Amino acid sequence: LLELDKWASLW
Amino acid sequence: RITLKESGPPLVKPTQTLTLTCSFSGFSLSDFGVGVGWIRQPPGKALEWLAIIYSDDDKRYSPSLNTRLTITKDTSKNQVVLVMTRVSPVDTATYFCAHRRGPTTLFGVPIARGPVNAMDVWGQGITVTISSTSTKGPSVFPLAPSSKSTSGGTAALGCLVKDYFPEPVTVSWNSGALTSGVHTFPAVLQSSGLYSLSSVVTVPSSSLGTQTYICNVNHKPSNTKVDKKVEPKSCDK
Amino acid sequence: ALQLTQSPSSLSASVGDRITITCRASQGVTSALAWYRQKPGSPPQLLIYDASSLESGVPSRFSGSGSGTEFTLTISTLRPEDFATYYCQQLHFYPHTFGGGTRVDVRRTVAAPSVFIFPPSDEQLKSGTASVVCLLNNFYPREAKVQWKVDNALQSGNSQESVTEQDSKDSTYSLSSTLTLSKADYEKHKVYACEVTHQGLSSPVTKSFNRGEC
Repeated sequence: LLELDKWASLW
Repeated sequence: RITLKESGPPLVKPTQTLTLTCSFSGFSLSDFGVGVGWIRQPPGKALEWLAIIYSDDDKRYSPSLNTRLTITKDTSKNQVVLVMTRVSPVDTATYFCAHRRGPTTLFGVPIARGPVNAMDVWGQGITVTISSTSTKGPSVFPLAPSSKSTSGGTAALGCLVKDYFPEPVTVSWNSGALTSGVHTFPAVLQSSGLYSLSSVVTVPSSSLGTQTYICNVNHKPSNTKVDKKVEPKSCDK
Repeated sequence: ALQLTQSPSSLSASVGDRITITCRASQGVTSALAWYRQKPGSPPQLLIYDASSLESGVPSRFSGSGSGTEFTLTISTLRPEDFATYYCQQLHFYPHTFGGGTRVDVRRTVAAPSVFIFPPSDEQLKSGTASVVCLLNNFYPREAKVQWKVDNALQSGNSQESVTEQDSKDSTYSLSSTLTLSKADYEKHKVYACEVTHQGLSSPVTKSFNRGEC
């Protein structure tokens, strides 16, 4: 499992 | 407008701690979501991501180097520091720091991710070598011209600058009078921890009888200077 | 870590040409992909960010495309300052990772290398070691393979090679390969040869000397 970048959840 | 500069020691011994500092201008670590990351480039290889720290003190490290890396910041000094413990020669590389934009904000509100997907400004880079080798001048050996180094009317000859530390070393032929046809190769690092390079020059075979060829070698780090005349093997008339 | 595969690894082109480099990700990274150009002895320079956005100040000849797992970088018209190495980077997952890079050099007609071999110097032999040098002069493309054979025995782990930068005049490369043995070992053998393979060579070329035949 890879961790998402700090902004991966931003539109 | 954005400028970044890496500072630190050019040479460190295995097992020691390497402390690199990124000093910048053009932005503030107080800028919302801004990031400063570190990327290394080992000799002749691709870029390698090391770590990143953000305006909010959030930070991440390459998972395989996470136990040896620590990244910090001082927002009032426009500096970010990367500390790497227990270094080894495998860590020899050119280290760069780089800026990462925060997201587009409208009157404070974060409205777009886009701009953050890249490291838009990189520093000049600092080359750090990790080695326990002691300073040593090179021995210069001749690469003598012969039937085996001759193609038609063109003969090749040269000098082998062997076993020296640290980089760099400069080479010229006939005090710089000869540059046409010269080829000085990038040095190679030997298993012993010492460097070696060769410098060759192709010349008309009909000159191997009268024309003189001398390679001038300079290794400032050891205050060593050598002039080596290169002549054909005795198996020639 | 997320894997990025750049292709081709190496490419030869001419000024005014149109080239396209691709980067494939082991899995989706949405549009979080950037492209950089790196000149020798210089730091990377941002070209494209967020997969297709053109970085302010970057020439219009550069463009990028893709989203998910396939990405491409295109240079409409190759310029002299564009012969360099390009890298892709994904910033969707930690750790951020880079592709292996794609080097772009000035292309020209194939040119087989002139192979020269140099036995060790009496000077070095006296110091206790023996270095044998094989030289491949002015060839193209850059890909080349050199193997050391000592009395038919393949040598591995005891030779290193170095390659020059593309020549600013004839656009060729030169390669030097050094095989180092101890004086004792060197004197226990007769035939020393370096075998060379290159696109410009119809068949592998062998250059050698027999120190046991005088």
